[PDB]
Amino acid sequence: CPQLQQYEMHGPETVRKYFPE
Amino acid sequence: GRNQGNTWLTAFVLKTFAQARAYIFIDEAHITQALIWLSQRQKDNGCFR
Repeated sequence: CPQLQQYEMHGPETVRKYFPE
Repeated sequence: GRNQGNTWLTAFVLKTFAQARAYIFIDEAHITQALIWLSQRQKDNGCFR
């Protein structure tokens, strides 16, 4: 029987360079 | 809130919220909420407490 409504709740060749990215 | 709803008053509310729901539109959650609480106070033998 003991209980009550509470708070504290969350929800109620190749020497070349190119293309590096 | 130092109380525990009385089984007859809840059941009564529900019977009239079933009726009421025909003319004025009612929130179905209130009936289902009640219905569920009525089942929590249901013993196989002796049905309701």
